[PDB]
Amino acid sequence: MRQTFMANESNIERKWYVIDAEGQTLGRLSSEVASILRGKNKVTYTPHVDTGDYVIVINASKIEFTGNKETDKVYYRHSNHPGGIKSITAGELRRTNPERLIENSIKGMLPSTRLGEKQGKKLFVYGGAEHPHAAQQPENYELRG
Amino acid sequence: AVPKRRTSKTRKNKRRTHFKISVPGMTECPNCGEYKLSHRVCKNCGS
Amino acid sequence: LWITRINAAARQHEMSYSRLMNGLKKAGIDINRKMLSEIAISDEKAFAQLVTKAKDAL
RNA sequence: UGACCGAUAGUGAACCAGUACCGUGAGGGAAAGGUGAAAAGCACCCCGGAAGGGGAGUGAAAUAGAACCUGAAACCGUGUGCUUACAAGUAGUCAGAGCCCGUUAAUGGGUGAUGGCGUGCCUUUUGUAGAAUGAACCGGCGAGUUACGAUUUGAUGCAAGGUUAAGCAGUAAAUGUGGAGCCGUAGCGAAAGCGAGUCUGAAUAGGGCGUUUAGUAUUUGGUCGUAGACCCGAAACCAG
RNA sequence: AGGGUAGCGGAGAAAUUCCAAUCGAACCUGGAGAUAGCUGGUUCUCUCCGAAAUAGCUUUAGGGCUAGCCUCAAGUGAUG
RNA sequence: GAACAUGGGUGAUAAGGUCCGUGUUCGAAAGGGAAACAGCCCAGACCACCAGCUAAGGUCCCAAAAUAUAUGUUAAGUGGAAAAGGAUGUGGCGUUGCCACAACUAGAGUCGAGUGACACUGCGCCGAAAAUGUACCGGGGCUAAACAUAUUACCGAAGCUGUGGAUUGUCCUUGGACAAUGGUAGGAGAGCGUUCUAAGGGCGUUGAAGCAUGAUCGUAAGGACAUGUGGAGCGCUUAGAAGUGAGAAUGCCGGUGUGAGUAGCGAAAGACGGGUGAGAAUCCCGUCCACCGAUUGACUAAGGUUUCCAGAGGAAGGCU
RNA sequence: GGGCCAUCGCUCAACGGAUAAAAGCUACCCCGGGGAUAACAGGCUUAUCUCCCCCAAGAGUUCACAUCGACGGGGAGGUUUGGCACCUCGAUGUCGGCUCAUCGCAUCCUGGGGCUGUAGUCGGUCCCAAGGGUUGGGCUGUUCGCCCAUUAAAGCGGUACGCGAGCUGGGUUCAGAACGUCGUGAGACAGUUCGGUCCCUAUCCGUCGUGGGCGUAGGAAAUUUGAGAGGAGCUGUCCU
RNA sequence: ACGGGAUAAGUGCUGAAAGCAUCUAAGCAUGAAGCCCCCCUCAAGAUGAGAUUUCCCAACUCGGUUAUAAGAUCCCUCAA
Repeated sequence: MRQTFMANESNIERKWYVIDAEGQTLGRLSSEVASILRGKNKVTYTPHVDTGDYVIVINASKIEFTGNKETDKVYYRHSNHPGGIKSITAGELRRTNPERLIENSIKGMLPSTRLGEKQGKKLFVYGGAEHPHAAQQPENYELRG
Repeated sequence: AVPKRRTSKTRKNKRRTHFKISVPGMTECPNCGEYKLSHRVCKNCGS
Repeated sequence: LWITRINAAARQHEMSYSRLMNGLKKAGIDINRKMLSEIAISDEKAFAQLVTKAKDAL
C-alpha cells in the first residue's frame, strides 16, 4: 500500500543469551523471558515471521516464591481416563525435576498458535548443571529490567 | 442406520487409496518365448 | 504495529514510549507514528538526535 | 385473417393416441419431431469368432456415420504448473515471503510457508449458530390478471356549458352522420309546496342546510364493488 | 357348478363384523376452481421518509371495525 | 411484546412469576468495554486512505499503553462468591487508673513498665458439604501485577478533525456553499433488461443467433470488443403492447450423484471320462452316486392362448 | 290504507340486543393448526421436605453444655408434595426387573483418634479418612414394605427418578367381556377382574482390537534406557 | 497381607503476641485401607523421533539419470 519495512527470512539474525535465576521470583523472571523469545525488543519485529533469539537458564533449583505458595499452589493433570486426576506434585516440586517447573511457567505466557509452539522450542532450562552449548558463544544477559 | 450427511469427492477418493490389485510373480519361462505362472506350467511356457 | 516498533526503539536510550511522546508534543513537533518508526528502522542517527530534543523538552 | 403457440408450448394426441400400460367393472390414461443440396449410407487393405476400430474413399464439412443440426450445467476421467504426513477447520476475508507466468497494459495474473478477525441460507418469532421448519445436486416450468361500474390524481380539448348510445353508407377501415338520453347551471322540506332563500311552527325573532358558483368528455396512475379474483391443500355434502 | 338380495341399501349363531389387499358407511364420473377468520409459497436495481404490539364495542379473545402512531399532495399559514 | 432502574397490587418484603404507572435501550442498531452474553455502560455506519484527538474501560506476559510518583490500609492469595451469631483479631477515633498488671491469692508484703470493659468505626477470621476433570482472577502468574485516595503522562470506536469524491434537499439565484444521508411492516420517486408491433436507418457465407474463455466499461440492475466453436438470420434510435425477471411451496417433470464395490443372488448331492467350439464348474453322450416315493407319479376339468416340432443366432432377455 | 305528530304492548339480564323458535356423549372418532396451551424430563423458586447451627426452657438428686431437646430465630441442599409456563406437538416416544457400569460423602464394614454415664469384651456421640468391599430366598406387578437364614458388613445418593437404534412387557396404558356405585339414556368412575403385533443392512464422532505409508542428516539387523499411561489394593478363623 | 518419602485429625517439645501458660509467630519429632515410591504389563510418532554392538560403501558428474551392495519382498511347503 505505502512504505512499511516487513522483516523476512535471510535478512534477520538471532543470537544466544544466558540468564541466571539465583534470586528471582519465577513469575517476574518468566515475563521478561517471554518478551525476548517473542522478539518484542527489536525495531524490526513483525507478527507473521519468527523474530527473536534463544535464552538459556543455569539455576532452576534456586528459584524462590514469597507467601505460602510453596506448600499450596498444587499442579493438576488429567490422562483422559475415568478419575485420572494427577496432583502428586504441589509447590515443593523444585527438588525433583525443577526444569519442568520453569519450562511450564515460561510456556504459559506464549500464544497457542502454529508459530507460538515453535517459538517455545528455543528455550533450554537446567536444574543447576552448566549448559553444554559452548560452541554457540552465548552472551551473558543476567541483569533484567 | 442412515447417513446423516452426504460424502464429498475428496472423502470418497480418500477411502479408495488401498482399494487396488497387486502385480503377479510372472516367472519368465527359461527358453520357449512364453510366460509360466509362479510354480506352475503352460502349453506355451516350456519351463 | 508502528507503536510496538517505536516502543522497542525507545527503550535502547533509557526512555518510555509514553514519556518520549509526551516530550515530543511539548517541543511542538508534528510527525506521524508511521514516519517515526520508518526513521528508526533506517537512519538511526536521525532518531538518536530526536530523542535528545524530546529529552531536554521535559 | 392475427403486437396467437413453436415440441415440458399449442388439442389428451405434429410420430406407433384414446395407443403401451392400469382395473372384475364404470373408468383412468402417457413417453416419443430435425444426417446431407443429392444415399453419393464408408468400394477396397489391416487387427478380431463377431461387435467395433485404424488407413483409404464420397462430400463444402466424417469431432454431419442413423446414440446422426447447434451441444449448456450436474456428474466421470487423463496429462500437467505451484502446494501438502505435529495438525483442532461455517473453510472465507485483510496483511504477506518464496516459486512459476506474461494481459483488454495496469500502482498485472496463478499458487499460498505463517499472522489478526470470523457460530451457513429461508420461514416463523419477545428472542434462533440453534438440538424449531424447508431444500441430495443441476436444468426447464411455476403466483395481484381481465370485463363492466364507483371515487380520487396527473394530461389535453372546449367552457356556463360538456358530450354522445344503439344504429346507417365504409379498407372487420372505427371519421362522417345519428339529440332517445347523461352530468352541470339552485337549493330547502316526510310531502302539497315555495324558491336566493327554505324548513322549523304560535313564532320573519334564534338557530339547520344552502347563497359569493366551474364544470364536463376521453385517456394515465392508486384503491374498492360484482365475478374463482394473488397461487396450492382438507375431513365432508348431494345427483347419476 | 348354475342362480338371488346393492349403499341409510343388503347379509349378520351380533364383533361397528363383511360387501374385490378400501368400511362408525364401498368404488366411479359430475355440481367443482365446493368452503378454509388456518399453515406454507409470492421472481430485477438504487434514492428519501419511517411505525405499532394501546383504547372502545364485538357468539369476541391467534379475527374485525373506528380512533391513536406513518407517508404523499393540496390549502390556512405562526397557533408548536 | 421483552429485559434493566425506580413507584405500587397479588404471592410467601418466593420466581428469568403475574397485572398497571413513568423513563431508556432491544424490537427495526452495526461499532468499543462486561473472558463468551437481543434488553447492562459508551456511542448512532453516504463512500476512499499504511493521517490526527478523545469516550466507557484500561497500561507485568497472552494482548495497544506506567514493572509511574506520593501517601496510608491489608498477611488472608483477602482480593477472586451467602447470614444470625462467636471471639486475648485490628489501623483509626473517646475513655478509665493503678506509678498495680503479667509469676501474689481470700471461694496478705513485694519487684519494675504498660493494662483494660465500654462507644463509633475501617479492613480481616471462623461460621462455609456434591456428585465426567484443576473449575468463577478468563489462563500463566502476582505480597503489589491487591484496596482507598491524589495529581499526572500515554493507549483506546465505523464518535469528532484533516484530504478527495457521490447523491440529495436547500440556497445563489454555476459552483462555493448551507445543512442532511442506520433501518423491519409500510408510503413516495427515478431507472435496467426480456418477447412482440410501427417508422427510420443498418449488419450478414469476406460468417448471424447461440455456446466457451479474457487482466475491459458504468454509482447498481447491466453494456461493449477481440479469439475459438457454429452455419442463417439479427441489432440500433424514438414510441406502443405484455404469458416481462426464480433459491426455497415434505412444489411438477427429466438427467445424474452419495450410501458401495456395500445388502442380496428365493426347493434334491453330486464326481470324473469323452465330444463340440474363438471361449465350458453351467451345453451333449457315458458310468457310478443320491433325492421324491398316497408323491416333485399318471390321467380328466377349469383357465391361459402358440409357450408345441425342426434349422439357423447379435445383442437385449435369464439375479453368475 | 301509507307518511308527519302523539301515545301502547311483548323480550332481548350472555343487558350495543346472531332468527325476539335452541340439550348431551364420543374408550371407534376424522381434517386444519399450536410448545401462543397441559402430562414425562431440563431451567428458575423453596411454602412444605432433609440437614446444620443460635438462645437455652425443661431430663439426669450433684453436673442447663453424657444424652435427650419447648417455643422462637438464622442458614445450606435441590434427592419429596408443590408453584411458574422459558426449549421440544412437520413426535425429546415408555414405570419396575435383567446386563454392564462411573462419580460423590451427609461412613454400613475395615482403619486412626480425643470423650464417655469408657475398668475389660462391648457400646453411645463427636473429629479425620472415599482405597476396596457391601449375601442367597418366601410374599403382592410394586420404585415400597414386612419375614427366614446367614455375613467383617448387608449405608445414603447423583448421574434424561443412569442405561429399550442392548433385552423382557409383569405394571400402566387401544378395539371384547363381568361385577359395584352414579346417569332418563348414549355413558362416566379407574373402583376391581380375565384376553390383547415392541420396526431399522451403522455414513460422522466415541470406544475395543489389528494393519499400510512416510518421518527421525548415511542404509540395515538385533538387544535396550523409561518422560509418560494403565492394572493391582478386600477380609475371616485356628495352634500359640 | 510387605519396605521406605511425605503428610490430615490428634500428641507432646522448643517457645511467644499479652512478661506466668497454646502444637505457631519462626522450628520440631511423631503421626492413618488415603497420596508418592516399590511389584507387574505397554511404552522415542517422548516430530524432545534417545543409547549400545555388528554389517554394507559409485560409475557418471555431482542436473543426478543409470545402477548395483547389506537387507527386504513376490512365489511356494506349513503351524507354537
